[PDB]
Amino acid sequence: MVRIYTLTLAPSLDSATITPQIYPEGKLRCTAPVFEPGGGGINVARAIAHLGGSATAIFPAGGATGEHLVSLLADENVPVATVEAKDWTRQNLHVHVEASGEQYRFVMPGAALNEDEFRQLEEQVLEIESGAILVISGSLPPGVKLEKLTQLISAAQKQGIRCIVDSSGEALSAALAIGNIELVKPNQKELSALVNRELTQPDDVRKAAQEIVNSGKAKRVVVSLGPQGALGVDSENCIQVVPPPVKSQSTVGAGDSMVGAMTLKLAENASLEEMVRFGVAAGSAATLNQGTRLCSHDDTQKIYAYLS
Amino acid sequence: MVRIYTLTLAPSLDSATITPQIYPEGKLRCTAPVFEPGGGGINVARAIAHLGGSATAIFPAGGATGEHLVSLLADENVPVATVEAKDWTRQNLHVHVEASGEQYRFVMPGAALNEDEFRQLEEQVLEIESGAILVISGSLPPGVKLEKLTQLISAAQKQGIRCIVDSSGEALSAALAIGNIELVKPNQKELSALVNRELTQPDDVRKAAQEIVNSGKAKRVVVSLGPQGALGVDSENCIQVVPPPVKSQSTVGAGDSMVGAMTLKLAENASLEEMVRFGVAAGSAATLNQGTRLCSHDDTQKIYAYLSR
Amino acid sequence: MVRIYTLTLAPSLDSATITPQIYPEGKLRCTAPVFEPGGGGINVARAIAHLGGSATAIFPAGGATGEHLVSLLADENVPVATVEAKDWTRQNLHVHVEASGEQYRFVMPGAALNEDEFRQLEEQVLEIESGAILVISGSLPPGVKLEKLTQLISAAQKQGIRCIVDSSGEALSAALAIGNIELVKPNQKELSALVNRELTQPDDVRKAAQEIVNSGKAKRVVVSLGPQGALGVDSENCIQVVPPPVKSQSTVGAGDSMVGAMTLKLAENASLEEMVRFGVAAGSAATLNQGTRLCSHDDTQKIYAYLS
Amino acid sequence: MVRIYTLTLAPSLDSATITPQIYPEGKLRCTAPVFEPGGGGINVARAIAHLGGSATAIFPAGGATGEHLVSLLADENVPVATVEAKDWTRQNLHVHVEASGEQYRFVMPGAALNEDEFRQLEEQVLEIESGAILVISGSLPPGVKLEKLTQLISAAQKQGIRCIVDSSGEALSAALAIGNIELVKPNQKELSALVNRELTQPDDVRKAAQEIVNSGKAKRVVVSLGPQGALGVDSENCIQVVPPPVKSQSTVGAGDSMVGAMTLKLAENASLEEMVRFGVAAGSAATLNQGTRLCSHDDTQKIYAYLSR
Ligand SMILES: Nc1ncnc2c1ncn2[C@@H]1O[C@H](COP(=O)(O)OP(=O)(O)OP(=O)(O)O)[C@@H](O)[C@H]1O
Ligand SMILES: Nc1ncnc2c1ncn2[C@@H]1O[C@H](COP(=O)(O)OP(=O)(O)OP(=O)(O)O)[C@@H](O)[C@H]1O
Ligand SMILES: Nc1ncnc2c1ncn2[C@@H]1O[C@H](COP(=O)(O)OP(=O)(O)OP(=O)(O)O)[C@@H](O)[C@H]1O
Ligand SMILES: Nc1ncnc2c1ncn2[C@@H]1O[C@H](COP(=O)(O)OP(=O)(O)OP(=O)(O)O)[C@@H](O)[C@H]1O
Ligand SMILES: Nc1ncnc2c1ncn2[C@@H]1O[C@H](COP(=O)(O)OP(=O)(O)OP(=O)(O)O)[C@@H](O)[C@H]1O
Ligand SMILES: Nc1ncnc2c1ncn2[C@@H]1O[C@H](COP(=O)(O)OP(=O)(O)OP(=O)(O)O)[C@@H](O)[C@H]1O
Ligand SMILES: Nc1ncnc2c1ncn2[C@@H]1O[C@H](COP(=O)(O)OP(=O)(O)OP(=O)(O)O)[C@@H](O)[C@H]1O
Ligand SMILES: Nc1ncnc2c1ncn2[C@@H]1O[C@H](COP(=O)(O)OP(=O)(O)OP(=O)(O)O)[C@@H](O)[C@H]1O
Ligand SMILES: [Cs+]
Ligand SMILES: [Cs+]
Ligand SMILES: [Cs+]
Ligand SMILES: [Cs+]
Ligand SMILES: [Mg+2]
Ligand SMILES: [Mg+2]
Ligand SMILES: [Mg+2]
Ligand SMILES: [Mg+2]
Ligand SMILES: [Mg+2]
Ligand SMILES: [Mg+2]
Ligand SMILES: [Mg+2]
Ligand SMILES: [Mg+2]
Repeated sequence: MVRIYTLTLAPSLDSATITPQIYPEGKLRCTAPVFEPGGGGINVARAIAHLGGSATAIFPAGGATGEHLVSLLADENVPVATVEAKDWTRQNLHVHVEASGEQYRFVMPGAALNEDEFRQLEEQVLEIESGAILVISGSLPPGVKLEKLTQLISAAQKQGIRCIVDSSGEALSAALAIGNIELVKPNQKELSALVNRELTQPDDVRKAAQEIVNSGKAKRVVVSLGPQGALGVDSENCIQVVPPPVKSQSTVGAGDSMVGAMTLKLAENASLEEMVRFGVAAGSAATLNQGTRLCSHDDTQKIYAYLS
Repeated sequence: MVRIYTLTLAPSLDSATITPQIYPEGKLRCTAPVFEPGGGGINVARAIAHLGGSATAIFPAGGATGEHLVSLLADENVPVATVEAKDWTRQNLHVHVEASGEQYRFVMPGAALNEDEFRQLEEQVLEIESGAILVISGSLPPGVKLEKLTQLISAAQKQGIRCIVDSSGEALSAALAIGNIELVKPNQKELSALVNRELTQPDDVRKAAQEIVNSGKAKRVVVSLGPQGALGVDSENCIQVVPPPVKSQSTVGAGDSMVGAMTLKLAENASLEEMVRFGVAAGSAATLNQGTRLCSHDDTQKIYAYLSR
Repeated sequence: MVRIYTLTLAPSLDSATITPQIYPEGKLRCTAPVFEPGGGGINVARAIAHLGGSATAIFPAGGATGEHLVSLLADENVPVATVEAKDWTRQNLHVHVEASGEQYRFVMPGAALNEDEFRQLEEQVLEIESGAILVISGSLPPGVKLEKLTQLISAAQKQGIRCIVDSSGEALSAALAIGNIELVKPNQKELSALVNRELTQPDDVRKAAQEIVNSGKAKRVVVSLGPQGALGVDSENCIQVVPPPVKSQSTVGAGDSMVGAMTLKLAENASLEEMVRFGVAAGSAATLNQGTRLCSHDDTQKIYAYLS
Repeated sequence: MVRIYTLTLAPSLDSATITPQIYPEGKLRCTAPVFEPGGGGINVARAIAHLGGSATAIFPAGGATGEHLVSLLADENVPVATVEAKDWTRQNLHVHVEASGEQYRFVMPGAALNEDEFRQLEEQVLEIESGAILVISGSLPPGVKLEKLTQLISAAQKQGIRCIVDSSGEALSAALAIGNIELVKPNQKELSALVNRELTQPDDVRKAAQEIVNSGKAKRVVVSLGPQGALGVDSENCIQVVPPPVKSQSTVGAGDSMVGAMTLKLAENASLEEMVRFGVAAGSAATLNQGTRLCSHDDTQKIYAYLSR
């Protein structure tokens, strides 16, 4: 099986804390936080480890927070390839409210990258051998021009690196600008922004996904639909996969779990149907767990057997 | 096509109001409320009218609020058959918050019913002709023992009335104890309570629905699954229908819209597939509208054509 | 001691209910409500009963909800004088959320009054003997022109009825338009709207209250200041009374409790200082109780002894 | 006038961000944060600068966040004396919600301190000259036994350093076990915990404060009462000062502003009355500003002149 790498230009060291109630104005006293790795490509690599594969996370790390992020990944046996950055690795906050069981997630931008740190990141990307898979996932941090992202993807593709993209906004449009992306996973809002129109008719999501494939921007578009599962589109096929009717506990990590699973199937040269089913299995398996926990192998396997 | 009736033991006159912000402790200044008909069977009858059918809503009404409830339905050209009750028709509250666009729904019990009044409602039901359809939908109000609900449904079936049930808790178990219910529509929570186990495995919902059909409790069970659509089960068939991937504006009225649609299909002697498809079409069409608005005919048709393509 | 009456043109039959959590979109299942009398003058009369006095509540009542409102007051031994109205007595909602201990209060307008029902209400007001006290408190319902309120107050004053006013907005301005009001109790926001300017300097509240007295609109202005107590102003005196440093549990009914207490002191021809102190004692005593419960005699007495 | 120092065992580099709405489950997109100095003693020193005085903030700083904390204070011309700590300076989060204008404050513990680092902080404190003032303010970080806080304050007093304490829980009890504290500023909750009883009667707060003075634990106790101002107690005097009736915009920084003000008055050997008046003036001036902004000189002066009229 081909090697798998992920790229996260905006990683984070996330804090998970607990407080008894939520209300404005006053000080909410929060428990000592539990630190967890954060960022699109980093979580894709973690999900892949859970599913029994291996993926190397490429990312910039800065300061004590960056060192702790790398430390956490080592304890999870997730291989990494890091670039030391000047700006310190930023922190997002996950707050669990005990009285209500609700969770609040505050997502701020990643640390800045200068031109030289991005150059070093691109250097690590181009050390990846031909045929191997690269998952570019997450937001675009300050300090990086959009064209630099497109140029990185072009350079990767020129030497046979197979690129998978999961992002949003201008970053997503830019990653698809040159085209020939192997797989892209917009959710519904992300798809709507990408094709720049509202998707209000029953057939709109399918047609918008097909329009992306037909343009040559992506060979495979998997539109993820939250509890409705996903719609996968090829030049030859359109497949909708709906999760089993089991209550979601928490949706955190659903997208990254789905992406890790589909990446593994892509690495196996699986059918589109098998890929999307395994993606829905993993994304929905992720929901079965409280808080930030990612998909487990056993839950994904069980849901996949049901979908099959 | 047969006549359709609905029964709502706990109707309400609902107030819908607007306020700029929501926070505790202080007085939230709310706009003069707009009043709307409330209650399971009442809303099923309203959805049926939106879909071009006709259904008579049977319910207790009391006091000035009850009079207004009745007046509102006449304005909507929904036929009613009412029993005057001693306890005044109760009110639920729907609050739209301007700053967030969020809606809050405070659902309180229906007015009390005494034994005489329930017997009067029973009398109305038994005036329904054989072969007609009766949809019993909504909560059980104070004053009514569960054994009386069982007796009403049993009495109604004795003379060829085809009963459809949508309820929850002990009222749903009581309504199904008789058996031979034409159709029951539990959502996932209601199904879990009905079979008294958590449904945590992928096939649990289907197996639970089949268990109800196989035991003889219901001829058809449609488990509605929110954005996932519905799973319909017969002695012969099992199907899941998922709605198209369109954004839900508001979920209020989804269940009652779905039940109204399935009831119309049942009246037409439709297949299980056609019935569940029309049900999901109507339920999901309801979601396309803001606030409490029920499914519209055109939106339901558009989704159904898609599901039928 | 002189007789005391209250007038409530917009009464309500309030529902108090409990639900385990609060969140939007879904159905919040609420317990069978406990019904309680509502409306400014009605609650002033209830507070007066708690403090050991007697006040007759004048108000319109309509439908089964109106009958239950009258029924509740009878069980509280609060004497009433009612006018049967066509429009049914409206309902406000008090929601207690079990998980957080928070309470949410949704206040909607009162029922409409037609010209003839208002005429009957005015008739009951003018049956009040000279020297007796009338507390006009609460919002103005639909169907009643502002001038009708001012004309009612004028007619009352012409036959020696001593008027106390607690209201807001255009209704408050109108009640003060003719002047010679015995006592008015705006809170800070209400004062600001009345004098039509923002009160941002340390001395502004005092000066605004004094400006009302000096204009002849009111003989006594007591500006209530929430946890800061109240500032009472006369032609000869300015007195600030601050409550004791005890935690407030719920603020519901604080204003009406204060008004009932000050009304009783006014009926006793008490000093301004004694009046304001007893008002703060009752308002703050009200806060000591959870939910909607009004001031108790024993708590008010205890706080009054402290203030003295 | 004597030199003023502050000690913050649990400093922070706080992030202030903005988001349009607050709701659970979904990702809330927050703006790139503005960083601000955090911590009790640190904020006391900042308020002192706003009021025209000078105070040296002593604290542990670690990692890049600690470097930024130090850099921010230098930009504000607040003198510091720091100990480099192994554990990186922690971050609290202040979230402004645009739709409601509300602010949410998530307060997490400070970075850990080992025994060596605390001894280094102790060394800094004992370099303070006799007769100077030290304000110990804020929470106790992980890694520090309560007996070490008691020892530091005892050691500091042994050589004429005048200690002012603002803290909570066991750290406050520990800080007062020594006795002869120049000034303590509990709020109502902190006072209740300190004397270990609910303060439910009108005179309970005054009696509790007097009990602390009379036992010798503190020379002055100022119980701060939020919008009700403060009650100040001496062996000789007892006074309550209530702020003017002006609307509070935001309460963040009220306590630290009040402590900074009272500290400056203590340095000037002011009367209890003048000290508490200036304290309430500064605390209430702080409330006049949005978000985290501390008291300003002019607003504090205006309120103080009013209180002094
Ligand atoms: N359970 C609650 N629900 C809603 N608001 C609350 C709640 N608890 C506190 N608040 C709000 O927070 C403000 C202050 O709360 P609190 O008593 O915790 O003081 P604080 O300043 O946050 O903390 P501290 O005791 O450390 O000084 C109150 O004025 C109130 O507005
Ligand atoms: N409420 C849910 N119930 C069941 N499965 C879910 C639910 N939400 C997400 N999933 C599963 O997770 C997959 C991906 O989630 P989703 O479509 O929300 O993508 P996403 O918005 O990119 O995720 P994320 O917010 O984590 O980045 C879905 O296709 C589905 O399989
Ligand atoms: N916009 C708001 N956001 C959060 N809390 C608020 C807001 N407005 C008011 N509150 C809370 O409600 C309490 C009272 O608010 P408000 O000024 O509206 O007084 P009120 O008693 O509700 O109304 P009224 O002016 O009729 O007396 C405040 O002390 C505050 O805690
Ligand atoms: N979020 C949604 N998106 C799309 N369709 C929906 C959504 N929620 C409900 N529906 C549609 O409405 C039908 C019924 O809704 P649901 O399964 O939630 O039943 P319910 O809980 O009984 O409704 P209710 O709460 O109104 O009584 C669904 O099967 C589906 O067709
Ligand atoms: N504890 C909660 N916190 C936040 N939101 C919730 C919570 N519980 C339910 N909701 C919201 O309410 C919606 C539906 O909740 P629920 O399962 O109670 O169904 P319902 O339509 O309100 O009632 P029913 O079971 O009678 O059909 C959910 O989609 C969710 O958005
Ligand atoms: N948080 C509080 N703590 C202590 N006492 C209070 C508090 N709030 C109100 N009071 C007491 O109640 C009196 C009146 O309350 P307030 O100034 O809020 O008037 P109000 O806004 O007209 O009341 P309401 O909202 O009930 O109509 C105050 O003067 C004070 O004595
Ligand atoms: N404006 C809102 N009000 C209340 N709840 C919301 C709101 N927006 C989103 N939610 C809740 O958060 C969940 C996800 O919202 P959203 O569309 O932002 O997806 P997301 O996972 O947070 O972000 P993303 O697009 O990056 O995947 C929704 O299912 C809904 O329950
Ligand atoms: N809502 C308010 N209105 C007016 N002044 C206030 C208000 N809150 C606080 N203050 C002023 O600030 C001083 C200190 O505030 P407080 O009594 O709340 O102390 P604290 O709880 O220790 O503050 P903090 O939460 O910041 O640590 C008060 O004595 C008072 O002067
Ligand atoms: Cs999860
Ligand atoms: Cs709707
Ligand atoms: Cs109360
Ligand atoms: Cs502030
Ligand atoms: Mg995603
Ligand atoms: Mg998402
Ligand atoms: Mg339902
Ligand atoms: Mg539902
Ligand atoms: Mg008031
Ligand atoms: Mg008020
Ligand atoms: Mg404090
Ligand atoms: Mg405080």
